[PDB]
Amino acid sequence: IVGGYTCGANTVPYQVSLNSGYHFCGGSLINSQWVVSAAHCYKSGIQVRLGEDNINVVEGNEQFISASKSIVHPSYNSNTLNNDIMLIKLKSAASLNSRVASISLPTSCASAGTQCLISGWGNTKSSGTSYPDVLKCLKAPILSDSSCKSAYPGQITSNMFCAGYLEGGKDSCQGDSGGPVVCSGKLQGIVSWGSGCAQKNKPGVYTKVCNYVSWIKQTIASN
Ligand SMILES: NC(=[NH2+])c1cc2cc(-c3cccc(-c4ccccc4)c3O)[nH]c2cc1Cl
Ligand SMILES: [Ca+2]
Repeated sequence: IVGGYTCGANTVPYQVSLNSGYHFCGGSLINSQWVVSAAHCYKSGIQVRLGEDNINVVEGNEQFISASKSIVHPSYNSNTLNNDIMLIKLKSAASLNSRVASISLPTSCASAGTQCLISGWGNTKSSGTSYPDVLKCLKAPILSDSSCKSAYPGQITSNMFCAGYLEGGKDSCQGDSGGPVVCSGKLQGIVSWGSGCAQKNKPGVYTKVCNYVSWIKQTIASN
């Protein structure tokens, strides 16, 4: 997160860190046994780390659980990043409390102008790499479809939306990949891609979760 602030320990209880010996992507807890992240974060040997704040210090509240299976969307296109969503089933269920809690899936899509909270342990520099130890947060609005397509002509599908600041300075970045975009307490987006981080007129593009609710529910129901 570039231009964001320190969230404060456990103030984003649904945030998870996907770990393979280091933090490589974020994700969101949607029930005690399933996490939603981005398809491009897929790899084998993933350990899901819940209740984290400082990812390099065990401070208490952490629950480290191995992923039993990862289900990348069948129509995921790695070249366009269309359908960039993945579900991860945990080997055992997590214990939910106040520090670890799941976030709700939306019933409707959000409108432009909705203010959302994006969080993660991704890069904090737009020019260079600086990865933080604790969780960063950023409040950002969903942009209109016209502004989004004007910024990324020919690359936005109906399963994507832009959120951010066209002036640059505040944005999500690499490492935040796979994590949550929550608006009015519902998970509306997944950090997917963008041109650089916090660059002028190049907002972040997020997977539009409201288009995948039936898929998520049917898939969980059958696994
Ligand atoms: N808001 C933005 N401007 C933005 C920037 C990046 C940058 C990345 C990214 C860059 C390099 C590698 C990965 C990556 C690839 C495989 C696994 C994990 C991360 C990224 O997600 N993802 C991003 C998503 C967003 Cl919205
Ligand atoms: Ca920790």
